[PDB]
Order: sequence, then structure tokens, then C-alpha cells
Amino acid sequence: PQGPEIRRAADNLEAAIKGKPLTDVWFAFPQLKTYQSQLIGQHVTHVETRGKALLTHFSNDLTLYSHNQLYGVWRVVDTGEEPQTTRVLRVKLQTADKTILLYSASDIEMLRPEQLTTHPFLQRVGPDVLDPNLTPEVVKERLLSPRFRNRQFAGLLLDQAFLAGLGNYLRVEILWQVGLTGNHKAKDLNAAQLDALAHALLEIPRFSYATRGQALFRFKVFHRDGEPCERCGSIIEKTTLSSRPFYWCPGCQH
DNA sequence: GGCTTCATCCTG
DNA sequence: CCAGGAGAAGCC
Ligand SMILES: [Zn+2]
Repeated sequence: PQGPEIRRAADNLEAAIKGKPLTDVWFAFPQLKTYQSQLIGQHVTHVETRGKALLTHFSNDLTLYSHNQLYGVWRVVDTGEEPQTTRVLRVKLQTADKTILLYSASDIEMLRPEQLTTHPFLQRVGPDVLDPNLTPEVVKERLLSPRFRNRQFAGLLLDQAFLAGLGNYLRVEILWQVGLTGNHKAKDLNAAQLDALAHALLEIPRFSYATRGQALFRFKVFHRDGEPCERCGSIIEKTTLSSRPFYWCPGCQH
């Protein structure tokens, strides 16, 4: 799961328990158990996302930081229910009527206020593609910046320092949308291409965020190797780029 | 810039 | 069943 999925989940967590007094708090990790007593009777004030980083803010200025990597997943349950599963529970934030459970995640930390700025991941993530304040021409500026203008898109679109929230599926769907392979640099695009890329970097993630869980978002190439491209009819192929699987259409990506 | 590595879950 | 496959940091 990447940005869009994490924000959908964060929205579900806030709907479940934002503002509601915690009646129980449980952490699997021994070093976090000390926060159990401290948080009972506090409440989540909001669940912030910074790309794939999920920050659950509490009313006593603590912030639970969690990153699902490839395997973590949140689930909202009615309080006291525990749908059977083989995943290991890692976090329970429980209120009178709704409880949220975080399973499998291994990167979980309790942050004090300073660390919202200094934590290693939070310190180096770039702007969030789902941030409404983030505009195409800002993305365009960033693409052309000295920092990123010479990066191949293959790696750049996975680098959370560039744009937070982008992941593999988004990488392939964005590059296909604008007809580019992974081996290009922002410096060598024409202005039309650059403008198309800057818009797709935002609109595709925002589209997935709005509709993936429900015109609606669909993969055009991701996991479609062997199928005919819906734009040009060519057969979508699967290779490896940036040591991650990569899908693309040889017929209309150049 | 290329691994090498960690981490959990699912499949094949 | 066991191995490989599926986000980010580390060590050159
Ligand atoms: Zn095509």
C-alpha cells in the first residue's frame, strides 16, 4: 500500500476514533508498553499522513508513528471484536464503540513533538502528492530543480524524498499515462511532456485515493503483462527496474 | 549507484 | 510445505 491506500486507511481510523476517549491502549513492542497507561483517557486528535507514514496524534502531544512497509494493515472493528486472522497484532487503540487494530507492521514508534521534524523518515520525505496545497507547477519546479532534474524516473518516482506517497503501482501507472519509460530525466523532457508528468504525478494518486476503493481508478498496465494495452493494442510486458517489478507497454511508452 | 538486508505475509 | 515475491535503509 502507498499514499492513496494509507490515506484511505487514515480516513477510516479518524472516522472510527478521532476525538473519542481511549478506553484501552495496547502495544506489542515492550518498549512501547509504557505509553499504554499514559494514553488511556486521552484521545486521537487527528491522523496525519505524510506519504506512507501514518501519524496518529494524541491529545497529550504524543504521536504514534507507523509505517506499513509491504505488510502492515489497519482494521476497524467494533470494540471487543477481533475477527480471526493469522496476522500478529501490533497496536490496539480502543474506544467505547470502535477500536482500531494495526496488524503486522514492524516500524512503529512513539514520537514526542520534536521528532515530528527530526525522525529520520519524516525528515527526508518530500511534499505529499495527496496534499491539496501541492500544485502541478510546484511539482514541475521540483522536477526541474537541480536536486531531481538529473534523476531517472525509474528510481525517482519511488524516492519518498521527491514526492511522498508514490509507490510501484503508481510509478508504472503514471509513466504509462504520460507515455514514458523509466529511463528518462526531467531535464530532457519537452514542456508538454513535463507538464503532463507534473499533473499525472498528482492526479493519478488523487484519483486512486478517491476511487480505488469503490469513472473509477483502474490499473492500465500494473499486473497486466500479456494483455493488450488499452491505448495502443500492444502486449503489456513485465521486467525489473530499480529492483522492483515493472509493467509497461512497448507500443506507446518511449 | 549496484547490491545486501530487513521485515511480514501470501502463493506457487 | 519451502522459496521466492511483494517499502526503505545500509554499506560500500
Ligand atoms: Zn500501449
